[PDB]
Amino acid sequence: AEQVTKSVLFVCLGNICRSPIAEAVFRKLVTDQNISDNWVIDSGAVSDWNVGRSPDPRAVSCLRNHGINTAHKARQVTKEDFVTFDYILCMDESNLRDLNRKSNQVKNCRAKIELLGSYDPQKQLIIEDPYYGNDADFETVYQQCVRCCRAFLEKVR
Repeated sequence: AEQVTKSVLFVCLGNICRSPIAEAVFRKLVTDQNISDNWVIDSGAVSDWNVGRSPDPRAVSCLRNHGINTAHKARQVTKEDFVTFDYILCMDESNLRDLNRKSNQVKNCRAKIELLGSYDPQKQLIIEDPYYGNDADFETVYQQCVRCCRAFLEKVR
């Protein structure tokens, strides 16, 4: 049982609603495929406003509904993220513009930065911020993340 070590960082604005859902979904996939040992996974925020906070309780109870757990604490994306992760997957175009901007301040940027939605077989590019929404909104984010994360994995696996 041997291979190489790959890494992915999921990113949203606050790292409280979207990215912790994507991250947790992704860990479950990889675990279910017996390849966890070959992956480093994390989630982070463009913004420093929520650092140290637990995920929104609605995200927590949505994942629980699907049998998944998280212990994540919000953290900000940093300069090193760009040189240590293979892939940076974000939720929306704002996040995307933001990361590209920051990566420029990075000389040896080695991460590929892309929208997670770009992997959606259904083509819903954007994973909308559900903060002001209700439980069904969270559920749709979960659904999108599942699709996108399985597709991403199949191609980089």
